[PDB]
Amino acid sequence: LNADRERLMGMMSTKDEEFRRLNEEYELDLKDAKAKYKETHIKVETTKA
Amino acid sequence: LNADRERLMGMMSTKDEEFRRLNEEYELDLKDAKAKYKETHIKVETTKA
Amino acid sequence: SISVDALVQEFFAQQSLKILPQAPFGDAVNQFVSKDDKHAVEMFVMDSLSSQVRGLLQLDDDKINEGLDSHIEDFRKVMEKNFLS
Repeated sequence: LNADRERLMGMMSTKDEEFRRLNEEYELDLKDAKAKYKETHIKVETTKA
Repeated sequence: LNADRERLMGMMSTKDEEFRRLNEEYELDLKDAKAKYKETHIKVETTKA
Repeated sequence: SISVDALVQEFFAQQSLKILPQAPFGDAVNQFVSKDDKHAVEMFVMDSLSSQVRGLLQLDDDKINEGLDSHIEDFRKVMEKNFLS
């Protein structure tokens, strides 16, 4: 049972590092991304009309 | 040294957890990354020339 | 005995343009021949598109995702009722 307990110790210990790094790339990609699709699309239908 | 061994094994398990997702992504990433620029660029110069 | 400008003005009535307003459109095309502005109507069309995109950006995301085919002529009537001023 102790072994099982430190199993989850290590699981969260490394999953936290994975989570923070993935959050870093998420912040970068969110700054790069926003929601610019609708801006692209709206001019498209405006021009076609 | 007990807690040391289970820390090592938990590192192993979380590492196996992490590597598989990156391999799965890299399959599709490598499938479509290399070719497209090769044709695109040369046609750009060709046409503008 | 009928002016060509009068002819185009009256013939702009049968149909309603998808986004352009019909009455200011006739006004601009008539102005083309009236004051001899050889390059007139493109200012009108660019102003119309710039106003239309700005107006549509003011709406919520739910409204635009649900539809866009109706809001364009809604703002078109907005444009004509502005043109009277």
